[PDB]
Amino acid sequence: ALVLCAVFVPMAFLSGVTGQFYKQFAVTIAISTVISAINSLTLSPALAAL
Amino acid sequence: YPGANPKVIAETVATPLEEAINGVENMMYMKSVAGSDGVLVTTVTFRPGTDPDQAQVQVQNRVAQAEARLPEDVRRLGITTQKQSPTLTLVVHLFSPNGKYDSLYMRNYATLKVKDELARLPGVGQIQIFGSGEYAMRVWLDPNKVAAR
Amino acid sequence: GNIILKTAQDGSLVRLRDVARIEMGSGSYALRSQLNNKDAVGIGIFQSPGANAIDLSNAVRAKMAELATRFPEDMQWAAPYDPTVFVRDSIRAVVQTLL
Amino acid sequence: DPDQAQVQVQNRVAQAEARLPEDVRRLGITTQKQSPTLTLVVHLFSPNGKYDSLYMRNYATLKVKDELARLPGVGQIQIFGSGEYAMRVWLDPNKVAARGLTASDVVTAMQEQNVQVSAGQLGAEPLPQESDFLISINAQGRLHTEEEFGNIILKTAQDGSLVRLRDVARIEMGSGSYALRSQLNNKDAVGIGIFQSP
Amino acid sequence: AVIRKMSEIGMNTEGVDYAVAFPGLNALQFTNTPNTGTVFFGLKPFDQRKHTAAEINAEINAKIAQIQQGFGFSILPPPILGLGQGSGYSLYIQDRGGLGYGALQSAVNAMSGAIMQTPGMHFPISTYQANVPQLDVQVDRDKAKAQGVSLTELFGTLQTYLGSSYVNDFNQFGRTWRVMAQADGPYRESVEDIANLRTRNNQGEMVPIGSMVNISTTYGPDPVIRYNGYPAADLIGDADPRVLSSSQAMTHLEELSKQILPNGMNIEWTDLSFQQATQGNTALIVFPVAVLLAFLVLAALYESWTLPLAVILIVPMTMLSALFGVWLTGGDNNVFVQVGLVVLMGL
Amino acid sequence: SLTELFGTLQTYLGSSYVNDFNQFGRTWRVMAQADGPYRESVEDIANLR
Ligand SMILES: CCCCCCCCCCCCO[C@@H]1O[C@H](CO)[C@@H](O[C@H]2O[C@H](CO)[C@@H](O)[C@H](O)[C@H]2O)[C@H](O)[C@H]1O
Ligand SMILES: CCCCCCCCCCCCO[C@@H]1O[C@H](CO)[C@@H](O[C@H]2O[C@H](CO)[C@@H](O)[C@H](O)[C@H]2O)[C@H](O)[C@H]1O
Ligand SMILES: CCCCCCCCCCCCO[C@@H]1O[C@H](CO)[C@@H](O[C@H]2O[C@H](CO)[C@@H](O)[C@H](O)[C@H]2O)[C@H](O)[C@H]1O
Ligand SMILES: CCCCCCCCCCCCO[C@@H]1O[C@H](CO)[C@@H](O[C@H]2O[C@H](CO)[C@@H](O)[C@H](O)[C@H]2O)[C@H](O)[C@H]1O
Repeated sequence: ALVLCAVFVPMAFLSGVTGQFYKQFAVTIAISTVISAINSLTLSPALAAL
Repeated sequence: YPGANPKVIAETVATPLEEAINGVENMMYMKSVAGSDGVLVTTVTFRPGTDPDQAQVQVQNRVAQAEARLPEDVRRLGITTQKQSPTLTLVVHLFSPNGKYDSLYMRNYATLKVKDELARLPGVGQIQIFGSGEYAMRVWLDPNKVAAR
Repeated sequence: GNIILKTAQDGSLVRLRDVARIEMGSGSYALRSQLNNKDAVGIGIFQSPGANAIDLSNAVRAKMAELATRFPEDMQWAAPYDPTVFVRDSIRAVVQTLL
Repeated sequence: DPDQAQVQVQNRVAQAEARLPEDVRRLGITTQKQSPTLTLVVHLFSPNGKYDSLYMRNYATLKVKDELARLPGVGQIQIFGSGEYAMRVWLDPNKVAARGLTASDVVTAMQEQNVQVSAGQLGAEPLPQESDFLISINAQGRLHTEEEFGNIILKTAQDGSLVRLRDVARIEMGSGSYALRSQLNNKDAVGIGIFQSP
Repeated sequence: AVIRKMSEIGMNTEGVDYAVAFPGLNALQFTNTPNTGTVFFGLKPFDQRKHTAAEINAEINAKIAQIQQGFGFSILPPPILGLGQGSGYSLYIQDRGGLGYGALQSAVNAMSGAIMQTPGMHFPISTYQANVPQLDVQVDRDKAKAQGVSLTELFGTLQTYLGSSYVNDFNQFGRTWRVMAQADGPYRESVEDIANLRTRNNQGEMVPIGSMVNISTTYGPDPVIRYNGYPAADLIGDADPRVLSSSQAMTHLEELSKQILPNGMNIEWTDLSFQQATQGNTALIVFPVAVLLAFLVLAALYESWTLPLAVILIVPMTMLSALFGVWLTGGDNNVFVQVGLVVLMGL
Repeated sequence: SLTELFGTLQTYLGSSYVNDFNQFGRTWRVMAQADGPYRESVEDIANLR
């Protein structure tokens, strides 16, 4: 999750109009990655054992 | 500037306005377009991230400072300074299928009964109306008859 | 038309309508508007930054529909362009892709 | 916030304008937030005296000031020295009065004969049948040169001849202000202060 | 009359719901110009029609090309209102040396031809048109004043009769409206109509304008355009990315302009082009930072300064596979593709 | 009238802003005033007509 944030979050800082487009993708993807990791350490193994 | 040549509008209206506006913070560029309809539109564009409410007030301060430079008939009609809302949401037309009403009637219907109702809706930034003109009392003179008297 | 311009030789009053045609007309003849070759007027509605475009388009349509109950017969309204369809499509796509 | 202070002041000034003398209003009042931080002073100067401060100041206004004002980080550009060009009509009051004229006559004639003109169009609406052409009209009301201002007609004398402005005045493209001078090592100059923004 | 023919064409083209027409509207500036008109064609939802927008556009174009009375066009719309295109460019030609409206027209014509013959670049479009026929009313000021006609009266006569005068306001329907005075249209159609207007001298006599002026035909721009404080003309144009990138396009146009424009004219980029020419590429910092941050996370995970390389060195191969599929299908490397590449490298 | 009297002092001795003109692409003021040698002494004031 940190490696993916290391890749995606800097992409929110690119310049110009295309940078504003990249920011929309990068921040959204970084969020979903972090939340999915949280879920992968909690709900997903808990559900599997259950 | 009703009736004025585009060259006179550019020289005596657009030029002093631009002289006043020049220097406003965060401006990227500015253009003026003067037409044979007598209308000047001067568009001042600001750097991305500029607060558009701040841009608006700085431009309206410079306009005020130029207004004394302007031709009397320009001043008598009045000048407007308006920040632009670039994101279109909906186009609406009024129209008359059988032809009972013309564009003059319908544009002024929109001005009298539609525009202010739409402008109150939450989320509206700008309402633009395209076609014909506001009503005016028109006195159409016959110069020969005027000068005969 | 009954504005007085002067006193004539014979003592009559010269009126504006004696030298002019007077009509409630237009302030501008420079731009015309048609919809499918019928006379029209176009209205562009722009949202503010931070608005919800889909809610605003629905609210404009609903307001037009309320106003239109008082239109004189033979005047109608249309919405010939609605660009909120693009984000509506993207939302539909998110839901379908997730499924 | 300096931008809030600027707007509040500029809107109070706008409300004071109705109280001001007409001549102050016709010139215009300015309200400007001050940028306190100097970055660089730049001067133009003439080594061999070919150009004076009036020329150099207006060169800066015409050719330098606006190109500097676009540089990233500028908050304010101030120009020090001489004044803006102005068309100066230097009346000889004895000659004016000898032609039977007042100073107010002279000013009125100059406002009559150097003026913006609206000349109209042919072929615009409303017409009973469709026009094929819209033809804009041009008519020159404004004057440009010293000679043209000197050829202004103040009145017709009793013999019908035209009394010209140049007959009662010396006319020159001169300075709008003689209050402030600018030298650089005793040569004529104009000073330019470049202030950064925060 | 031509717009109404174009509207009829679009209305009778399969797949078109509306012809939203504005005779007078110059679409490049959204101001009014009498020899320009705009008509938008509203398309049915894709699933209610057989043809694509490109097919419909191509059909309309073949039909409007048969209209002889003026130069009609129909084009695909930009993806974003207020930025325009994406590979194309926008510039003004500025006249900074007082060269005048005719030299600006020659500069426009010369730049536009040279651009049209650059491969991957079509003839650009302009609002500027300096050859609009006009009339010049040269006032004999000495002769007016010699006979007692003040220039205020003379100019005022032209202004009110030919140009209209704003008189004051009145109220109707609960609103404020202007009151305007002007000659009726039939009395301001001809050069003789100008000459026959009458003003009054200081004796009270009615004097015809024509006895104090010389009227002649001339030319002038409509509209007049200024950009950053100079008379100017706009050029909007395309640049095919399969031939040249937007950056090579801009570099070429800068060089053309240096060869073609006379001393005292220049070009300035505007809109999206101004941003490209003034934005730096922070990717030169952003990309190394991203690789170094990912390397550091992995060096911690693996407690090794070398093992991270087993992960980092493979990601170019995913980028290559993706672009190969784009290349094989004729695609370009647009922003959706670019984010696709980064997500795949993450996977 | 005082208007004429005050107006005479103001234009000759103080200058009057007339209006504007265009040159070099810009707007500049047009100013009227007595030339300097006619506004140097108290007699110059008294002799204004
Ligand atoms: C997880 C989301 C990550 C998204 C990041 C994916 C891409 C990362 C950055 C793109 C790499 C280069 O970054 C950027 O590239 C684009 C397009 O190639 C260039 O864009 C340039 O060309 C395009 C079209 O050719 C012009 O419309 C644009 O105005 C101009 O700047 C930028 O100058 C550069 O800053
Ligand atoms: C159906 C079109 C929908 C709107 C599309 C607009 C997107 C174009 C972006 C450029 C900006 C438009 O800029 C907009 O210009 C129009 C001129 O046409 C101005 O509007 C003017 O147009 C006409 C001209 O007779 C009048 O009917 C109107 O009352 C007047 O205000 C607006 O006050 C300005 O905000
Ligand atoms: C079927 C009905 C369809 C109605 C559609 C309504 C939307 C129509 C949009 C047409 C225009 C789109 O193309 C758009 O043109 C305008 C006008 O030149 C450009 O706008 C540009 O010029 C305008 C006009 O002076 C300035 O306000 C501004 O400095 C600049 O952004 C936009 O950058 C471009 O994106
Ligand atoms: C008759 C009177 C004369 C009229 C006066 C003419 C107006 C002059 C135009 C003002 C030009 C502004 O100049 C321009 O400023 C913009 C906006 O800050 C800067 O623009 C650029 O700045 C930096 C550069 O990385 C970026 O963050 C920004 O997004 C980008 O737009 C440019 O560096 C400069 O080219």
